[PDB]
Amino acid sequence: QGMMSARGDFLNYALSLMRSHNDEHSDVLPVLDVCSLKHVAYVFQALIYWIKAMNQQTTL
Amino acid sequence: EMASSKKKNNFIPQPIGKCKRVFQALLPYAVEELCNVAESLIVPVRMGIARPTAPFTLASTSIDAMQGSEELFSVEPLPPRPSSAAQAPRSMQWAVRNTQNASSYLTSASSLARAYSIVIRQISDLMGLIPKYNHLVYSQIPAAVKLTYQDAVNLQNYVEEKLIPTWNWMVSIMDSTEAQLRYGSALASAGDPGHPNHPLHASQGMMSARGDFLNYALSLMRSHNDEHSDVLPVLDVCSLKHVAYVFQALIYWIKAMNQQTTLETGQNHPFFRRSDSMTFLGCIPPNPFEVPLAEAIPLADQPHLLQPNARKEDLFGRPNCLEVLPTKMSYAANLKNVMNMQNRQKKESEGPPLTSFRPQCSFMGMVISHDMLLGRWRLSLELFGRVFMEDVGAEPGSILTELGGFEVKESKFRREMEKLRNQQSRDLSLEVDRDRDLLIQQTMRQLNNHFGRRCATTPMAVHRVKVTFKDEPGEGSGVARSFYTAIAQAFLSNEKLPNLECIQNADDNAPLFYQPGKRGFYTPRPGKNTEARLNCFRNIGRILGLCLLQNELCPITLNRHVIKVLLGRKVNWHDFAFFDPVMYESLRQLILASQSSDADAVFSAMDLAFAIDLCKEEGGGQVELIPNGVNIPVTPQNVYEYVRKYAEHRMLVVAEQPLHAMRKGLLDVLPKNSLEDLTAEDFRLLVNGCGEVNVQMLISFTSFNDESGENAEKLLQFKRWFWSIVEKMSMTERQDLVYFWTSSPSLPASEEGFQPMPSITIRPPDDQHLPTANTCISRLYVPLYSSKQILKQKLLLAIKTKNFGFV
Amino acid sequence: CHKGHDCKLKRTSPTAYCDCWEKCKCKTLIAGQKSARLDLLYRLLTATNLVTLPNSRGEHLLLFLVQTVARQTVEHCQYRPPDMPDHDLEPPRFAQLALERVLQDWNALKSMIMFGSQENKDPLSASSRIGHLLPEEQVYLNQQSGTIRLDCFTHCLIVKCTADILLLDTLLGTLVKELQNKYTPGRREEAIAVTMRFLRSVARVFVILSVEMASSKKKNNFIPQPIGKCKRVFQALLPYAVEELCNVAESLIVPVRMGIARPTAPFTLASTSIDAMQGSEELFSVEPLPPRPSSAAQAPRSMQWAVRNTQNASSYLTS
Repeated sequence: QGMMSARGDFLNYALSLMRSHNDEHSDVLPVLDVCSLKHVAYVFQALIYWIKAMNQQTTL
Repeated sequence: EMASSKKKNNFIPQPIGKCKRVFQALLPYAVEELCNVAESLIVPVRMGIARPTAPFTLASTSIDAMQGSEELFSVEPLPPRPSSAAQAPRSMQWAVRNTQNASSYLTSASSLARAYSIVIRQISDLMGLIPKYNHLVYSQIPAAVKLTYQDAVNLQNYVEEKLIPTWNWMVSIMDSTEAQLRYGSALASAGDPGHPNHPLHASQGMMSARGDFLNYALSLMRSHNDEHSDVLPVLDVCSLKHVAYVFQALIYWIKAMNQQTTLETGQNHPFFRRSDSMTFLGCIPPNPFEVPLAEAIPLADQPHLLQPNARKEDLFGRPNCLEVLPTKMSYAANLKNVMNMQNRQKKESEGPPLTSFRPQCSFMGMVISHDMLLGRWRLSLELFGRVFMEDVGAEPGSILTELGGFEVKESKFRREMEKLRNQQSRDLSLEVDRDRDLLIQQTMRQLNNHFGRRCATTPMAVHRVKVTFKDEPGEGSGVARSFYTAIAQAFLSNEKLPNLECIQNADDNAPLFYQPGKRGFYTPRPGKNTEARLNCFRNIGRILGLCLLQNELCPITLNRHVIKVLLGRKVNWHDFAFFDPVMYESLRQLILASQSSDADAVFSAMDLAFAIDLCKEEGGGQVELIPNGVNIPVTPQNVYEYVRKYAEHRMLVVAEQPLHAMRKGLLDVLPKNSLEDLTAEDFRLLVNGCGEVNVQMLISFTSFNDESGENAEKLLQFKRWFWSIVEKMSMTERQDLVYFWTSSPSLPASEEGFQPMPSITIRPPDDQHLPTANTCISRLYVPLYSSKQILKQKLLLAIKTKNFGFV
Repeated sequence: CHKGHDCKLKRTSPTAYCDCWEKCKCKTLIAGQKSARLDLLYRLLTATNLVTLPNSRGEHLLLFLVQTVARQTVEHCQYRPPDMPDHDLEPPRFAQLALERVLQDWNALKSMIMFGSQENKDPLSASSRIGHLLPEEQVYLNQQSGTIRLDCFTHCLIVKCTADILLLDTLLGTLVKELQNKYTPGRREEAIAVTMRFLRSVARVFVILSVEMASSKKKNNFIPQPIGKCKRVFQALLPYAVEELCNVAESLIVPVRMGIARPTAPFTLASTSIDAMQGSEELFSVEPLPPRPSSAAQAPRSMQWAVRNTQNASSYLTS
């Protein structure tokens, strides 16, 4: 199942990407994996920290 | 899903061909939609978003690809709730983390880049169809959307607008990589190789990972401000697979645009122009009359310097947004600079028909041509062309293939030889003596009886060449291997020939070949230009062709211009350096003299005329370069005519009939088309092998057998002794050694050149006996000598004793 | 005592005394008059430009002195009160006084910070011979500047001077004083250039140290000196430190944001400051390349579909 599962997942990912571009994804779950988002999660915390510090400066 | 065929085929399976048909019928709209698809495909890669995935194989057959798609299209909507890698050079090895199922980001990024390149190629093709659209619609599709010149303009603008973002990203990366590589090269040459941190010197888990990461961060921080003068940049090319795919696709776009745009005594005369292999990528050649021969053509200085894996830069001498060099290593600076230049530049059919559409790449820079880019990212390209050749280079329309070395060209040539060899079931059989005179006469007579009883206007395709020696009844290919060398050595000898007129039944005894200049390399000797001699020469050409077809070497050390004649291509001034280096330099000085204010006085004082004295090996006497040349003086203005005719005369006219005969002889066996992809260097490596006996090359292909019964450690010590002795041998002695071992002085140009592999058998200890070799199987036998000195003396004596024993 | 002789650092255990006094004509047995030594130091510093010169290994006097002061700190902490020379004498403090005094000279500090710059080209062991190279290599290799010795000096000043702060305060006070020298023409821009180069070196030190040291889940004010001193530098040079740190952040994010970053194997963060500092030693103990010699809690079911999980080799995601 390995090779065919990898191929199927990749092709389904491409299909989902092409559909989502034009909002043509009404009857299928978007292909998504959060384990890949670790680096953006780090960046996201830092960026919120910047804006939160700005708001603290406004309230302080 | 469908794997690209390495062989060019027009199969174009219906599942894809029909998609192309749709796009062609709806071109003006299909292009825009495909651009949006390309955007969606690239964004996951360019932004670092794409999901990790496990690898998968591409489907070779259309059937399996279609079946794989079935599992993707056999889907029902969700119902509602019911009611209830070639090795890098040492100067760049530091840049590669390599030894030269689970999911991974790089796998997905690379496969997504592949999909992106597919879409980009489709877009480039659709744009390529515009000029012929008014013809390719009616001849292909019953109906299609009409489009006009104005629409073609807008399509070009739209496509490039969608591609520029990706282009800027790619350029930043490529420029940084090229800067780091050029920096590493400059630092490697400037620094001391003895130092342990030197790139050529280099060429725990947790702490190693931590150290590497911290060093990477350090390098990044330093490169941002050009504070990286004494350390190698931290770089890994294995991570650049996805950008390599994208890069090929983007070059393809610009190259298609350029294709759409394209779709005497002067130094400008074709004879003086740099030739095959000599013209570097988007580099401007150094004028050959300003650079001494020793430096202009290092290969001409050392004719044995050519190697199958030699860098083109070494052999032929080291060499607008793109005219500005990629000097920054920091990425960020490169993108900002790209954007600054780009912002400077940025700030029925009416009228013309589509056939008059003049598209171009006129943005990002004013004019781009791919040679400029191949020159810009020259080092990045050279490294990619070895790391990614098996992956990115396998793509259709691959640009890495232009970086292919000898092995690539040899692969294609071998395929042609296999196709030709398997078409005939009639072999060649030669029965010859070992005596030089008898060998020549017998070989040539039998070759004429073989050739003339077959159609003389068709190539002599055969399955196997088998040779037997008189009183030495070995048989088959091994004997043919020893025979090719024996006959080649018979040709190259300075001894007088037997009467070649004996060959006609199937005195001009001048040797067949001679050494011009101060080289040990040969040019055909015309002798008396009798028909018997030319007959011999034609048969020699046949031998060359047969050896190529049989994947065997023919060690006839011919000069480069001779090889060009055999290949069916023109000989140039630059090839005269390979005929006679001394005369090349002297004639070059004569050309430089023609540029002096006293040039007239110099040419008159030298008493030069368009007639040249020939040495005995050239037939002797004085021969005119041009009719009435004796009475025609050489002047500073016709100096190029004089040098051109001098070089051409000695390279071609003196031996024109021998060369013509040899050319036909090669064509008598192999088709001309098979030679079109080869340069003189490739023909040399295929026919003559490696003139320089690279000891490491010989080692890597050698296997060792033991008949002594001794322990492996003692045998290892002895093996090391042998190879050390070989390394210390002079080139003559190395050639004699390989000749002793295999009956051929040259090494094959590749691993596939050995059939079977060479081997050395270690015999029981004996300090009196000499080594012996069964050359028909490339097997050398060496006694287990008690000392290295004995092995050296005995081995040298055995190899220099050309009177080989009948082992 | 062995100047110009064949001497090599031995690999045996460091727990040993020195045999030079007994086996040779040791010329370092006599301390001399310390006050005269210091007075002569001051006179030479103001009388000559010798302070700007490197030694035979290309090392600037400040680098020499900083390493010497840290080393003496280690050796002298082992001292104890009480034909053979007099022993149990008080160790010298000359190296520390010299380091403090040299750092007060704008010329010495400028030469050290600008050391490795295109203008302040190191003549020895630092790619000093370029003219023999073809133009391409000259253009590329002349464009970069070296900071190995500036980085090692800054690293020593911050990480190895664990028993001092006045040295860093002296350096920073000098930079501030010259940055405030609005009344001197040209000098202002020079002070800024020097300060920016120094800040970039400090930022490199800061990033390395901060990445290695593990963040404590318990809120602590330990703020180890290796990082606290970097923060002190930034605070003293805030208006410039901010800009330089922004550029550092840019260089750190670009490899990630563009999908460029190299794959790397994972590593553990150091819990103690000591191990982080030691890890940095392997990164800062570097010599320049010499020239060629002359010859996861479970997701809810409605979102589990979005996670590829069950709820050393290098990898891109790790990096």
